[PDB]
Amino acid sequence: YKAQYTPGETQIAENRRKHMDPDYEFRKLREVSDEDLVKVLGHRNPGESYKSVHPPLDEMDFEEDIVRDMVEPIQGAKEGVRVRYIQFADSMYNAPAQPYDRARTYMWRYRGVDTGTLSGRQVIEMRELDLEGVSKELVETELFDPATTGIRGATVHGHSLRLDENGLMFDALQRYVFDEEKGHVVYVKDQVGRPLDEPVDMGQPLGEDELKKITTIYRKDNIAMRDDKEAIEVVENIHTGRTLGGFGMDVFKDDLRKRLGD
Amino acid sequence: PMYEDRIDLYGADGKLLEEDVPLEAISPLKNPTIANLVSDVKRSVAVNLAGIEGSLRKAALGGKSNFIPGREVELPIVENAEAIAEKVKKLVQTSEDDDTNIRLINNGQQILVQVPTTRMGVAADYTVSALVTGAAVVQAIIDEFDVDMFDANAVKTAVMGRYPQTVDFTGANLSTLLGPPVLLEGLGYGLRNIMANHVVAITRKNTLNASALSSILEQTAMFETGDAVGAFERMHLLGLAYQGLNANNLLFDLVKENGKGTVGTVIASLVERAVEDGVVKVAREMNSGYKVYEPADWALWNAYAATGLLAATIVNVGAARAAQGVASTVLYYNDILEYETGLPGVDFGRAMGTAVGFSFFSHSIYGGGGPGIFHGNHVVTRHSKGFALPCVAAAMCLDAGTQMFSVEKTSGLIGSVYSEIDYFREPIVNVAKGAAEVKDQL
Amino acid sequence: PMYEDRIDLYGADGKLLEEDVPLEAISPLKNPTIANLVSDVKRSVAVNLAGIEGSLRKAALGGKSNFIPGREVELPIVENAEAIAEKVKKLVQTSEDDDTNIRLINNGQQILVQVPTTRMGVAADYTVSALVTGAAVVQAIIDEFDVDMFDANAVKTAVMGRYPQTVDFTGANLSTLLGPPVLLEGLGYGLRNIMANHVVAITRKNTLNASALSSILEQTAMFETGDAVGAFERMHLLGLAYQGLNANNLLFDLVKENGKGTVGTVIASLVERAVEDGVVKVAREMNSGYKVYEPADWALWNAYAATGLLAATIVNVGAARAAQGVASTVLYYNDILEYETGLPGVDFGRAMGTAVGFSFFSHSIYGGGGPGIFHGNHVVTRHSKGFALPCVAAAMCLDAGTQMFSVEKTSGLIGSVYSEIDYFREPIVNVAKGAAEVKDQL
Amino acid sequence: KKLFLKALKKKFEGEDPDEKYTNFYCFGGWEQSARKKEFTEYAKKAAEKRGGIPFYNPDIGVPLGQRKLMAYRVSGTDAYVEGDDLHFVNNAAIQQMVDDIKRTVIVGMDTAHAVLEKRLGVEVTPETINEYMEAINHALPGGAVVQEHMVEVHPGLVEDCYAKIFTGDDNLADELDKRILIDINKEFPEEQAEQLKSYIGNRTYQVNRVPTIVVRTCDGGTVSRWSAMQIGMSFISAYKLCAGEAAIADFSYAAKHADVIEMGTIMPARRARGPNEPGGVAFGTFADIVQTSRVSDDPANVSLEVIAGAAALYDQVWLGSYMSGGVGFTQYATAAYTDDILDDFVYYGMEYVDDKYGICGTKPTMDVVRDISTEVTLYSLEQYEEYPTLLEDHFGGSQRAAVAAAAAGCSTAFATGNSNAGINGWYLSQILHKEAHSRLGFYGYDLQDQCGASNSLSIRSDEGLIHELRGPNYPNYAMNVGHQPEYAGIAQAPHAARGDAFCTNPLIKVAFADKDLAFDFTSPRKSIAAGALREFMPEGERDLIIPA
Ligand code: F43
Ligand SMILES: C[C@@H](OP(=O)(O)O)[C@H](NC(=O)CCCCCCS)C(=O)O
Ligand SMILES: C[C@@H](OP(=O)(O)O)[C@H](NC(=O)CCCCCCS)C(=O)O
Ligand SMILES: O=S(=O)(O)CCS
Ligand SMILES: [K+]
Repeated sequence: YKAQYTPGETQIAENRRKHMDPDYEFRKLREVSDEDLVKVLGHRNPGESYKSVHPPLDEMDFEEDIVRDMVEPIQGAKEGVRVRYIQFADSMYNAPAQPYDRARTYMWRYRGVDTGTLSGRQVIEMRELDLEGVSKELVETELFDPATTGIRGATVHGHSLRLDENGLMFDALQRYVFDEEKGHVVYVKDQVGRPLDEPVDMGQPLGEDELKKITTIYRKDNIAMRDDKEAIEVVENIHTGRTLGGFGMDVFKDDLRKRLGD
Repeated sequence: PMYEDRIDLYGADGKLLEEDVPLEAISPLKNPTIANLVSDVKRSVAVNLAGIEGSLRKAALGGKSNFIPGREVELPIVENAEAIAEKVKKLVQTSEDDDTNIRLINNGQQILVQVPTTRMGVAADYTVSALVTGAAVVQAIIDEFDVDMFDANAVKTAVMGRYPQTVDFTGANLSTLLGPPVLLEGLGYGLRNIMANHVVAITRKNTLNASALSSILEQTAMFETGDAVGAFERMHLLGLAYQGLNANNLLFDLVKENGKGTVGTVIASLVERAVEDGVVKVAREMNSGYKVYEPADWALWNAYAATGLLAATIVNVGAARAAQGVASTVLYYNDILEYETGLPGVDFGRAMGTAVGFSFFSHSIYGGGGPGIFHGNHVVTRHSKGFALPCVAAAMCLDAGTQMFSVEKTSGLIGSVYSEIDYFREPIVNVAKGAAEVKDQL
Repeated sequence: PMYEDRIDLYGADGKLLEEDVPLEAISPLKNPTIANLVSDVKRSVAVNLAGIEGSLRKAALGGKSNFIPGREVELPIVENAEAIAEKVKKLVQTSEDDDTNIRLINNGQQILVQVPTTRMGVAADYTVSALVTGAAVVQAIIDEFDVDMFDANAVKTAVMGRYPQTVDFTGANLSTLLGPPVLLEGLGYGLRNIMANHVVAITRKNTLNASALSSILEQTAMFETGDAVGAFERMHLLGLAYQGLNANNLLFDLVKENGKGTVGTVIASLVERAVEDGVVKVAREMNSGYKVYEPADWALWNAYAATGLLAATIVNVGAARAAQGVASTVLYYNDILEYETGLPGVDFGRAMGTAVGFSFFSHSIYGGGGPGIFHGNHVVTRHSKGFALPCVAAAMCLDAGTQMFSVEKTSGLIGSVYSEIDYFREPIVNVAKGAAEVKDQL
Repeated sequence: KKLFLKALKKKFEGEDPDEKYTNFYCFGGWEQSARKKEFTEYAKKAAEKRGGIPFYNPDIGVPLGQRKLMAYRVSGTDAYVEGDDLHFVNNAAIQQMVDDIKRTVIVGMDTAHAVLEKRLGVEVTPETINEYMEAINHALPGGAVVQEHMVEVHPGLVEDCYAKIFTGDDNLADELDKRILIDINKEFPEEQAEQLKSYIGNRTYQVNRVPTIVVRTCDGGTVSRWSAMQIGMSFISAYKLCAGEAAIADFSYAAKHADVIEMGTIMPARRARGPNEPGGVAFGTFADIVQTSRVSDDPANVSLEVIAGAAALYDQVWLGSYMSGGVGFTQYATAAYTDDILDDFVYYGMEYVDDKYGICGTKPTMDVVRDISTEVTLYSLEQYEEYPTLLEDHFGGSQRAAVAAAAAGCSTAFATGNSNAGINGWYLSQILHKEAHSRLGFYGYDLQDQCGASNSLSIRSDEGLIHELRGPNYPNYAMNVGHQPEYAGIAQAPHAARGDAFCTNPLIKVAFADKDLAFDFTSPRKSIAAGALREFMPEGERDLIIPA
């Protein structure tokens, strides 16, 4: 079977498919050290061992469960590491990743995932060890524009707002600032707003023009939803199937006939 | 038989139990094991003698830090559990020959009381089992220790709590898997009122036996509510067969082939199997090359999708060994499945809708809680007609200790009391037994 | 047998039906007629086809002067009642051999649907019968007339009313003698939820058969609530036997010998008979010469007192042929009986207390209504444990047309549907038959 | 030209509406706001009364006003106010709307009159009825009529309490005291009056409005009981009955059960409430409470006014307080009645429908639902895409989803005359909205959204129900903001399009056609705006019985 990922005849639909397609490797646009990543996450200190929420799996005793033991636990779960989070706001002005886009990508590509989609934020809750592995890929690659992708665990207002004077997304807590000298976005706070001892340079914003090419949101002044008739058609098909299924009397007509038979 | 469908019943271990079984042999209306199970669910009562003794000693009456100073009563109840249990048997039974069963639990610190079906038969609803057991325990204790008339109402209060000032048994020291019908969200929701952690405790945290038990109760409830009537009946039977009872080993094999996979890979496997079996076919191709699929058999497609759903739950939550992701898993399994194919999701969107609210209310301030406390009579998770809650049961089997409201905290005593009942603990193998007993009688 | 008590069963006509019967042979736990009666009450549903058709035609949906202009649907439902009933049978039954029973009423104006006990057995409570019948009728109508998808939800609304926006079937066009358990006053009160006028309609205004049915339902409910357990069981059995089933012709003879008498003279007759039978004895004499009596047998005295109570109701209300005096009669029968003897009144004051509130709420501004709308699940008349409501049933049989909320206005349709069922209409003769069937197997 | 453009221009004064860039962090935070400065001053003055217990403090948690804090224009009005003035706790008009609905009960009089004549041998005339109506306008607000040594309610506290009467019987109506009559022929246009009377027949009803101070002290479940008690007392008084006889119990039963029309039904135990609380008020019932239908022939205008009232009732008060509480859900609601935004979308949909199908021009089919819903959703989405200050206005996805889908759903209903087609269109809009923006609403916004298509036309147990009769207790709908207010609009939409006098109940419609109500139900928008400006006088204040 060859997976389709999503319907649509425009580049926006294609960008979504590439995000979900596990054989597509994300283009790496920047470098972020493990320490800076851990620092921005704001859960622990670089250098300390992972903290547990329960004993390691082998130190616990389980009754036999064939089905359970057929599923490979992720490393963080093997070691009983606590669950932590990372959370993004994605500007509606063509941020390279978008909320349901993220969720669908994660559920195709990552294991042991808890992800919540909202209009103003998108969150992953994962074993901290595995969270850090995942998060690196989420901030180093094309899934992350330092200008239009905000890391924020609270006070998330901004995805729907106009960009600021330097083209950066609003952040009421200003966890990042614009470095005028280098033209870089620099994080001076962790994702919940605690000031960092040493700020973290996230590099240059992507161009407006680059975002238009790679974004996963439909916009009228770029590629309008109205132009993707294939996508609309399949959405309506899903809606219709649900409606007829709910009503039931026609799609289950053969089932009813037998119940009425004899 | 009414329907033409035949199925193979496979155990939780992936091995064949019973071959070539007509679908109706696992119907709640025909299967004798399911009948016995439902009967036991309604008539079985847990009595906490240690709780009664402790409550009386402190005058801790009515629960929630209620104390009534000066009304304390000191009685060696647990010490005399056998004598009390025998008197309760005499008061609860209708004859020496009936199916009354009393069993000491945790060496008499607790008691399992199973009220005879004869009493249930001439009662309107199921509250009779608690009500009669309650009266029996009260009189057994008063008679055993010759409690003074002015102290006696403290014993009643210790057993049955605040009732009748409260509409239910608030602060009581007895319980039943079903709560009072006066607390039901919807008409006929009695069997939906069992928290997922109770299901897990009852099945001793065995994954597929938990999802099976939950599915049996949910789908049987769908018969009670009239949802599994006429046009819809076959959908609910197939749902029970495939998602609940691992029909044709589909569930066991989706998990097996995705042991190191994702929700996405489970979907791919499921869709492929559905195309292979003629459950689903291409209706048309779109300009991108995207193929839009349509069901060849709507009830059967729903059953397949529902099976992939439980498999995806086991794979993604099992990978995390953290149950919080079950709501997220149920939501995006369906979301991704629909856009992968153009097909309607499980229960035509209702499993997904449920997961949306389930996600919200297990990650926010407004209500809900951890996934283990949800059930079919919950305002948040009532909306799918039997296809969502089995995922929750499976997920809590797989949690290795990430929850505050864990199975032991919420459901420990409940597990000890009811897991002895073999049909509760190992439903899959025993339902298959029942299917074999009736397949030729259809 | 458990108890040593023996009774002769007499009919409503005062003639012997069955001699030397052990008391337990009329127990709700043993008597096969009562079991069948309770089963039929739970599984029987009245479907109002004319109502459905009429509601649909005007879009009169949800009751209480609701109309939804533009959503009218015109269908010849009553004209095609036979075809619809057959489809309902197909959808409601579990096999062609089960005890499913469908019957057309008033030439198809209504349908009596009796859901198979197989469905009841695997459901938690009794709401299943209405829920399943509702779904069957909705689908039967939609299928018969090929109702448009956008009109179909009007049919559902016509049948089951405002549910689920309402907690019950508000404005529905089907009904059951028992209401939804979510509206119960007390736990286990299901069988108490039948207004007295319905009982009268069902028994076609025959006095003792109405009080008998009421007594059977109330005392059976007292087993469901756990009140008739242990120490209290015999009290409720004797209550049923004497007050409900005219045991030893005591009830019949009290009325006959006081045909031109008062409540006072009935009391004199009753007390004489109780002293004569050694049920009650003089405990001591007071300075005036007043004798204070004592029970020699408390449960049996209560049964005697309860029988005189019903006799006094029939005599006093019968003389007026106006039911409003029933509340007053129950009150002063007990009031006068106690001061006549120093004995405790019926149900140890609870029949009297019930009558005090019953009097108030049938003569004031604050609530209640006429005597015909009261039942055991009513906040006003719930308090006596089975001994008061049979008097209300008897009283409404004797009313010659003084009430605004008469049997006809409240219960006309109920008579048409349920009064054919023989165990309902003539409970006394059939309970005695059931007693004969099991008396030797005890 | 877009209907929201005027408001956007004033809200974002001196800013280029096409520019995707702006300035932040430059307003002085909360001190930019007159209302927040007022709040801070009162909080400081409160320290003394509170004995030092900490209180409102803008320096706790988030520093509000890093962006510019918006004013809002109540749609159809000239009122520009800060959002705080639209919070239900801060707006006496919203409070009075809820209380006016809560304190209203309708009771049939024919059954009582039959009791009087058949059981009590008393004759009923227009004169005795006029005497009865005078008696109850003394008794309902707490005056004695039968007993000696009664204490009474201070009339100054209950001036809003009264009873009126309406009847389908024109001859009787002509003879009743006009001071207490709701005149159907006067209050409704001729064709609507005829439609109402064709359902009502010659029956007569009284409308009892219990004192506001009573429902504030107590609850909704008090109302039908309070009504019934004083109906009882008034019959006893006006007709010289025995003050406590058997026939009186028939009055009580009629007034409390058999002949009573309540605004809302009871809740299940998990969210337990008595009758006449907002959760029990079905969408079509609320549509009938709102009175715009009889003063306007514009179907969009009638629907929009219903949605404004419903936003206040269902999201701000019911979901934002009764079922949650705290800062609450003001702007989830205001999105549906400010800045003429929803207006633009709805009027676009109506014109589209009128040109292509005609108003009520076609049978409902899935083809029609798909066509209209898709078109209107696309248009509504493109507006947020075309105007950056609009997106910054409806900054929450839930707001945008509700507003777009409301336009989609109402338009569908406008074309087909079918409310269930309407909500089916609503759900299509939502999942289409989701694919376009790769987002929808808050964490649990689309529970009912995803369940929606399948249950929209279902006929099963707790799924199938004609939309007009659905309400906040319909299971899929029991929890979440951004749906219920709009559902009230969709319930109204086909009946507005048809020119119906009512949606679900003619008696409810007539009962609120009354100028002596404090809240103006002919225009919820105008009353709410007056409350926002603190120009609305509510009922039930206690100044007469407390120190100055
Ligand atoms: C119409 C009733 C029947 C009924 O359902 N309630 C009534 C009337 C009701 C009304 C009287 C209002 C009015 O007069 O306009 C109210 C205030 C309840 C209400 N609707 O608000 C009331 N009684 Ni009543 N009712 C009372 C009482 C009483 C006492 C009065 C006996 C005497 O000798 O005066 C008697 C009952 C009895 O005899 O025991 C009584 C009966 C009655 N009570 C008789 C009228 C008797 C008469 O014609 O005078 N009430 C009382 O016993 C004191 C408390 C007093 C209540 C007012 C208060 O608490 O302030 C009032 C309680
Ligand atoms: C779910 C349930 O909460 P519990 O799970 O019972 O704590 C329910 N709350 C709600 O539905 C909150 C509704 C309003 C707040 C959310 C609006 S999106 C209630 O309080 O009865
Ligand atoms: C009986 C019952 O009334 P209904 O019979 O249900 O109309 C109940 N009223 C009351 O209990 C009245 C209590 C206060 C008035 C009497 C004070 S003695 C109630 O309104 O629910
Ligand atoms: O963030 S949540 O969706 O949980 C609540 C929004 S009010
Ligand atoms: K603040």
